[PDB]
Amino acid sequence: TKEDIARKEQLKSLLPPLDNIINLYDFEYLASQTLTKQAWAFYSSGANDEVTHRENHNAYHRIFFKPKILVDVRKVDISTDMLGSHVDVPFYVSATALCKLGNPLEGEKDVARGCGQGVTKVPQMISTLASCSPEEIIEAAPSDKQIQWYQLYVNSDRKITDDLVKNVEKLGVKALFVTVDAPSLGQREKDMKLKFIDPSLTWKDIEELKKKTKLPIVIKGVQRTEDVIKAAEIGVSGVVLSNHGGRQLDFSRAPIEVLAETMPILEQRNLKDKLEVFVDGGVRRGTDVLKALCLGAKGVGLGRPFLYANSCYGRNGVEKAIEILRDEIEMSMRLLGVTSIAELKPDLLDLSTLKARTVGVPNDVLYNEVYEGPTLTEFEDA
Amino acid sequence: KISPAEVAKHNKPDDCWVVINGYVYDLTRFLPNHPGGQDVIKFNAGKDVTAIFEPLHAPNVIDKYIAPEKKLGPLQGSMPPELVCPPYAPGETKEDIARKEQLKSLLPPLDNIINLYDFEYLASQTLTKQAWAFYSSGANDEVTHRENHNAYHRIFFKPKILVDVRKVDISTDMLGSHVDVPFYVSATALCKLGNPLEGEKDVARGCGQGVTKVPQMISTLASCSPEEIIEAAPSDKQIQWYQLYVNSDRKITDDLVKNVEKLGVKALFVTVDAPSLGQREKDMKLKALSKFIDPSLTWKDIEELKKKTKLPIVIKGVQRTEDVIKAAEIGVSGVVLSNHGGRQLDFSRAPIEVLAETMPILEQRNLKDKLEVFVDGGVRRGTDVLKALCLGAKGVGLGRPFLYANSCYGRNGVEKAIEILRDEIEMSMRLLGVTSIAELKPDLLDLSTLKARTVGVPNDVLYNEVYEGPTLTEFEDA
Amino acid sequence: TKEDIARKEQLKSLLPPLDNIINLYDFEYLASQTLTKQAWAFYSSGANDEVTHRENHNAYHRIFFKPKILVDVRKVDISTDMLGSHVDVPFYVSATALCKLGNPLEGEKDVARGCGQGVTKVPQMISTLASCSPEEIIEAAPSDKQIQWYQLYVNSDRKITDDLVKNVEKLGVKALFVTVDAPSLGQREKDMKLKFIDPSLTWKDIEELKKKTKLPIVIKGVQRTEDVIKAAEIGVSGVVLSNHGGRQLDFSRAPIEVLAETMPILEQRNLKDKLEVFVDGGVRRGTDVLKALCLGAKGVGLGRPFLYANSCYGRNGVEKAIEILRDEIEMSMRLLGVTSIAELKPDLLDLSTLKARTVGVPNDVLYNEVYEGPTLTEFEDA
Amino acid sequence: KISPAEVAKHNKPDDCWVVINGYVYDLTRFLPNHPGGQDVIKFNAGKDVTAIFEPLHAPNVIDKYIAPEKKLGPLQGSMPPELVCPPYAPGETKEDIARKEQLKSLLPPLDNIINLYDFEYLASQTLTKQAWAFYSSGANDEVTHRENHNAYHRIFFKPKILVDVRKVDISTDMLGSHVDVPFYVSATALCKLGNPLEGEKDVARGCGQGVTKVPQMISTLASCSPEEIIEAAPSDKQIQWYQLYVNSDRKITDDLVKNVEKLGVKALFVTVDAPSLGQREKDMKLKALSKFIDPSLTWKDIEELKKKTKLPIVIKGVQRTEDVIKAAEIGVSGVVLSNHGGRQLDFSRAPIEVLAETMPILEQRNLKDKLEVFVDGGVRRGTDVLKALCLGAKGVGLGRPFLYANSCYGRNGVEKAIEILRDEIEMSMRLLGVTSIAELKPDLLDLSTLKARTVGVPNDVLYNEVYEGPTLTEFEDA
Ligand code: HEM
Ligand code: HEM
Ligand SMILES: Cc1cc2nc3c(=O)[nH]c(=O)nc-3n(C[C@@H](O)[C@H](O)[C@@H](O)COP(=O)(O)O)c2cc1C
Ligand SMILES: Cc1cc2nc3c(=O)[nH]c(=O)nc-3n(C[C@@H](O)[C@H](O)[C@@H](O)COP(=O)(O)O)c2cc1C
Ligand SMILES: Cc1cc2nc3c(=O)[nH]c(=O)nc-3n(C[C@@H](O)[C@H](O)[C@@H](O)COP(=O)(O)O)c2cc1C
Ligand SMILES: Cc1cc2nc3c(=O)[nH]c(=O)nc-3n(C[C@@H](O)[C@H](O)[C@@H](O)COP(=O)(O)O)c2cc1C
Repeated sequence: TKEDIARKEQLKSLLPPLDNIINLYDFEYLASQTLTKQAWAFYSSGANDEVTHRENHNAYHRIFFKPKILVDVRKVDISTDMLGSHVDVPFYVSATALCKLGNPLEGEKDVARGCGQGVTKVPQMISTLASCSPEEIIEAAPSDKQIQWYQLYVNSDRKITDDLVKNVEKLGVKALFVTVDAPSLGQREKDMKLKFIDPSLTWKDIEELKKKTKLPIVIKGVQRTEDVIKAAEIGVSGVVLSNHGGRQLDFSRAPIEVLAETMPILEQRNLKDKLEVFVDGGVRRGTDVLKALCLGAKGVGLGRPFLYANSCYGRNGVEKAIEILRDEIEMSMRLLGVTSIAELKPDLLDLSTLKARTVGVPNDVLYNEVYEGPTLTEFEDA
Repeated sequence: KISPAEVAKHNKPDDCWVVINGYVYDLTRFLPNHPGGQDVIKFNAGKDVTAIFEPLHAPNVIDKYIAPEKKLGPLQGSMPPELVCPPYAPGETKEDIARKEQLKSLLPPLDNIINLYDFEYLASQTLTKQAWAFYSSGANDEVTHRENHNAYHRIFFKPKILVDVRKVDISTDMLGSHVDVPFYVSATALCKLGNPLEGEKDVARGCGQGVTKVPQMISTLASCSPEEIIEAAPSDKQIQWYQLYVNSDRKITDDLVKNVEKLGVKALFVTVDAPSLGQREKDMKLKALSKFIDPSLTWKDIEELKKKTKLPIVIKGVQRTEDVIKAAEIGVSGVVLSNHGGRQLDFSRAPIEVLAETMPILEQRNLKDKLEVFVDGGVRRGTDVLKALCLGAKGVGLGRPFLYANSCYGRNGVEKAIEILRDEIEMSMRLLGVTSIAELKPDLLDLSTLKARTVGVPNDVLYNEVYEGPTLTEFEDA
Repeated sequence: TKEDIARKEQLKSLLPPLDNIINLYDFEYLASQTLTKQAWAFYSSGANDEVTHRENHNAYHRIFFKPKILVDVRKVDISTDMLGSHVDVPFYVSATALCKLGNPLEGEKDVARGCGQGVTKVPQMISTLASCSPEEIIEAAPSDKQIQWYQLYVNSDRKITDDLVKNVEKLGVKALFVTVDAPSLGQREKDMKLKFIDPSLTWKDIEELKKKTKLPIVIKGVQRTEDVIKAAEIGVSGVVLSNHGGRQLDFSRAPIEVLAETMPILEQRNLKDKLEVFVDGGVRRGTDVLKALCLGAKGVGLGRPFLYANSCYGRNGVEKAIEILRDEIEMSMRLLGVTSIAELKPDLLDLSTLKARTVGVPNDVLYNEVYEGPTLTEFEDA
Repeated sequence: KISPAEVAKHNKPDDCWVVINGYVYDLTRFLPNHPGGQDVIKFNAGKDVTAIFEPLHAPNVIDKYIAPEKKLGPLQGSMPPELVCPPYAPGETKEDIARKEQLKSLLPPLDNIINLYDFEYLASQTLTKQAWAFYSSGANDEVTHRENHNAYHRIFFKPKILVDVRKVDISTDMLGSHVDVPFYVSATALCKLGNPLEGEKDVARGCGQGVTKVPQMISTLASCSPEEIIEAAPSDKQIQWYQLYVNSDRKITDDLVKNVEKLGVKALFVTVDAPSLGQREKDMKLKALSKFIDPSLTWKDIEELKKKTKLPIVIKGVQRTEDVIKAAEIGVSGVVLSNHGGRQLDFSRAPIEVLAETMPILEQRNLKDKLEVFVDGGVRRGTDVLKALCLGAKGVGLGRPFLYANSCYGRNGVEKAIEILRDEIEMSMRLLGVTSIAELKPDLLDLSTLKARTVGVPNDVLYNEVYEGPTLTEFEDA
């Protein structure tokens, strides 16, 4: 659309020094003024009205902290074990589809490199609909030590998928994330305005996929305790509490709000140790990851921040986003008065207004238009 | 014949005469009982007021309401130059051209309309100010109107996963007629304000021309006779419903029910929520009792109507559980939990909030399967309809989306609205993990914050006046 | 300040035809663009931050209606008895101080005339600090039939007041409204920015004022049930639930919210029939008067609407404001399904979110700045 | 002597040297432990950095923290032209004149300041961007800062009537010293950013020159020595409090406590809420551990401090009831429920919400009269202070109002702030129907919606995008 001018004059060296990005929102602001409408639209969307999409984040704001003081905090350790391996930080790059729209040059291989090129390794989750082959992506990885996972959309032509599982196990991915919340892919109206998955998956299809592989299986997209408990009764390793970035059903509850309610049940039913619950959608700050780890999640995930850090600063941007959030989680822990992930339990949290999810009554337009309130002191004109 | 100035002469309130299309009518007695207030007749009495009347009235009305001894004989040709009215668009200007070039196919091609909100947006722009005032207003500083929709956002979902949601069936049965889709079009007065050539005939056509066909409730203050609307239905399989206000002259209503049964409308939605007209200030800004909508109608009156008719009787306008229980107790077919689009009493509650209150009580008192509860007001997105049906409503209705669709794009706009919303419902039913309307049960809903209807404390203009936010990182130039 | 130009060119016949004022807010909009800063400031104020001032109104929005249908409503009757006399409508003109600032010419005599010149009589409450003498005002009244009340600020020089009571009883006022909430007159900062009452009143001082007059006495300014019940134990006729227009203490509760809570107590203690509770502040609509009458108030009052209808349209404006609100109460009653004031009881009301008085958590400025949501369809440019 | 380029030479991180006012110091070891992060030293090491240092430091600091073997001898006259620093105002421009003419008595004359918010407004305008960034920021997208104040608006009043509120007495006793007013000034770092000539000396003067005199808490990162602040107190009857961070070199803190006891400060407020510095992005945008504020300090450490000192010990920074109970259990004089002005951990709760939680529990566990709870953060209006005292807090404190008052108007600005707020408290106590701080009890408060801290559902941009409001009546012209 001839903005390409605007965009490469923004993008070519008006972009701030990577050293000057203070938070994950800065990468989103930058991606928005430069990516193609085509890509911003496909990346930034939600399923219409996008209230679950914003709600996933804002639900982290109904939960406040109850910090400990005079606790030694010189030394704090954020590493945890997620799904067999022991990883460095508690968060992971989650599975964006098509990473090439904003990073045409290297796509999802640049996330692989960003997730192992620096001091910290952050798990990578690869999309069945990645725009680079599994082989490519895994082979881009800088370490033996960085860990990768594979999210599988199963196909209606089951043999396609069936080969794919045995092909990625071979390629060494470290678990399978079946994404089960996308029978049809939600109405991302921002896309439409500018314009693979089977519909039949069912618990038995997971049961057989258990029998057919060695990799740990996690149902990605669970959205009510009754499926977390099925995910347990059929034996998968994990369950990722998710509503797909608020891009599938729109009045879907926020993930942290389901966690707060599904973990006590998994203690009353004792199957808590049997099951790794992860959580994603809306995390944008170290304190959102800490509200999620204090409530029970094994690890928490992030799609979009990584996606726009990559599309703006490629591998180096995905490395920096990892340092940024790792610093937030680290400093806020000093401040919570805790030293190890296992020390984060729920009593570090005020959950009394978790359910203060309010819709207000219509603004009194006329009382408000005619009303006018205090003014502050004026200067002299002279 | 009869002569001009001797007619014009009668240029008064109270003793008022008027010319409408060649005949002269004494409109004295009629003036204070006119449905939209007497002022409109009043400001143009003594004149040839045809301009206002002929494009805006269910044709049959003079011969149907004006008693013949007030039907005076022919006016000799014409009322002199400024005694023939300009068309009714109070407050317009030459504007009707900027709005007509706005309209002139500059209207996005129908395949780009993505939701019911686009038809609003479009219609505010291209509509004539009286019509937009009429169609969009609410009674009285408008909090039950906005509330009607915002109350659905007080409800969330609990979708189930790994359920094979491959074929999805959204048909349902309303009021003993299997219908293709769980929603209907509500009754709306004057569709000719926005769609002047066909008015209510094009919604009759839009509902029944596609593959999905949807039930049409026809209003008693419709611009077209029911005769035409039914006649213009494009498919013998589509359904039409009649919405009655009972007249103070009850033999008139008695004659309206036997006539629309013969024409074959399938059910009678009697509107009880409008005894006095709601005050709609945006319309007033632009310019309450009446005998037409009898204000002494009571429960005994509906009991008598049942005897007089074989069609089902649905009381539209109910606002508390007690009036659901009483209407179940007099044995009427169904109740429409509605507050008229929020143009009648203004801090009236949201019908979904009342639905939620009511349906447990209709199960406890074991009356639930003997009364079909419909809901309207504020529905705009298929998840709204799904919230209304997981809570028990048999069918959901829409008033304004269909007038903005119909006004902008006519019959294909009504079809495209039917399409847009059926798709939103099927889509959301898959993602919700269910496949039949019968599978839509409350256990799929989050109701824990159903009642969090807040008014927050007025706040603090100088604290915010001086507060500065955080900021993003700027490009080196901009 | 030379705006006097602006103002008399606004005021002289740009003002809309009195026939074109649709509601009480219209008079406030008009008064605001024309009155002197001096007067708008003294009329429109609140005690700083003005949160009780707005809260008095908005608290009417936590209460919704539960209307009755198929109830005969051809004929509805809004008259009630307030304080011995039987008055026409349930609301009254309440006691503004100095009515001459916006209506320099006739001041509070024009309200007297507006409250009896038309079909309806509305009680008048005269200010001890009126800017016209009692004598003047009472003698301006158009009817034998309109009723007037006197609100007394007692003075520190008690004989001044003492003469005044016996002087107004003589002049025929129909009750005494002691205003007891203004020991010192609150900080109306809007005034200050442009710039009589004793402090010692006490229940015993009311006790003696009982003994010293025949007129019914109403303590105007009560603000918690424990003083409504004292007002009952010492024997005054009424209690006006009020916080003085939200111009005295600022985080004061809203009047309707105290009523909702003090009336059930007056039924548990049975002293309900013994005491006329009135309510004022924020009423601006017929449905606010109906929410107040459904909860128990004998009658409800309005200061500012009358004050700006007078200052804009003098006696005729006070007459019109009375017709406007009388039509609102009348039509909304048809619509509630009731016919007489005594028929308004509380069960016509949903009080379930009366206490949904919320303060929100701080807007996430960055998530909100970078976020952008759906757009509606565009037209063609060509 | 010692020579220039051989000094300049040392223009590196890690092995870093610097000139400050004639002497040369090896600032290698010191760089990574500097209180406001090492970058500021780093970006100007090897240079004559005096410009930055001399107007911004508690004079005594080099000789007090820089170990003498790093205190190198005299630099020969001068560091060459661009080796002598411009003053620290990162991000300014020539601006310092538009802001100085803004300041130039165009500042409204003090009798027109009506509330503490006017001093903010004024100070945002006239302050140097580093200072405004420093003084106004919060840690981290700022919701515990705004919350701190908005939480008072979750509390209302229940005033009693017909009580003779003629003489009102607002004095109270804090920490065994009868004080004229129930509030104090909190500790603030660098008052010389905003008030460069006197900094913390003018608040020492403003608090003690009027008739009302108010307790001054002096910060350990103050721009002035405590020696001067105390010295510049204008009235022997005013009170001064010392706020300590304990150093990792604990003999240093040991020497700070015996020195400020000799000077006569009345109590030690030990700040435990800042082990790691809070991230303050507005300040970063404009440009965490350190040994200075030892991050291993624990309850045993305070227990040892008690032995070492005779002054009362108040732990400032507590954030839950459990740390109130433990500090009551080790027997420390009081606790300040504070979260550092909301520049430290960001979704930390509002101290009034914690006060409300805590005080019932300090009565149940019968410890209430043996621990004085102060509260700060977010207090701006005398009703705020009254809410804090009806709930049990002994005294309330303010950080920012006093820096914006002091920066704009100096010592008379601090007096006028003391005056403005004492008047708001006396006024509101009359209208509240009470006359002594002791009469301020909880039964005067509405706490029913204390916990209604809501986050509402994200809403609905296209419904609102197309919604039109009602309107007022316009003048015939405008
Ligand atoms: C001869 C007797 C008449 C009959 C039987 C008749 C009947 C009605 C009916 C049943 C309706 C619909 C009300 C609504 O929109 O809510 C209506 C509306 C209306 N009528 Fe008549 N009418 C009569 C005469 C007139 C005349 C003489 C005029 C010309 C001044 C007129 C102008 C209108 C208009 C313009 C409206 C709609 C008001 C608006 O703009 O919103 N009518 N009438
Ligand atoms: C010689 C050793 C030094 C000592 C003992 C010392 C001590 C301190 C202390 C205790 C504070 C207050 C921190 C705060 O505002 O939170 C401080 C702040 C600061 N120091 Fe130093 N300092 C030293 C050297 C320097 C030098 C060489 C410079 C020049 C680059 C400097 C520049 C500053 C500045 C400008 C701040 C405040 C940062 C801001 O703008 O917000 N200091 N220093
Ligand atoms: C651009 C985009 C594309 C995505 N494509 C997929 C995909 O290929 N597979 C999958 O399971 N999830 C997909 N996700 C969603 C998950 O990786 C995940 O839910 C994540 O985006 C969580 O939301 P957040 O970005 O709000 O944290 C995609 C998300 C985005 C925003
Ligand atoms: C322009 C307009 C006129 C209406 N006229 C009638 C009518 O003739 N009869 C009736 O019973 N209700 C009427 N309705 C309201 C209802 O059919 C209906 O409940 C509907 O408007 C619901 O509200 P919604 O428009 O928000 O969906 C009218 C609504 C509109 C907006
Ligand atoms: C301009 C103004 C002056 C007032 N002066 C007095 C007065 O003289 N005496 C009194 O008791 N009340 C006074 N009131 C308040 C009462 O008459 C009454 O509380 C009323 O204003 C209620 O508030 P409303 O205007 O919000 O309904 C005054 C109110 C206003 C707004
Ligand atoms: C500029 C600034 C620096 C501060 N420095 C300190 C400090 O040196 N020591 C300390 O214990 N707290 C410090 N505080 C915070 C507290 O004294 C105090 O709790 C106060 O700021 C309360 O918040 P308020 O400013 O919202 O009233 C500082 C606050 C500000 C705003």
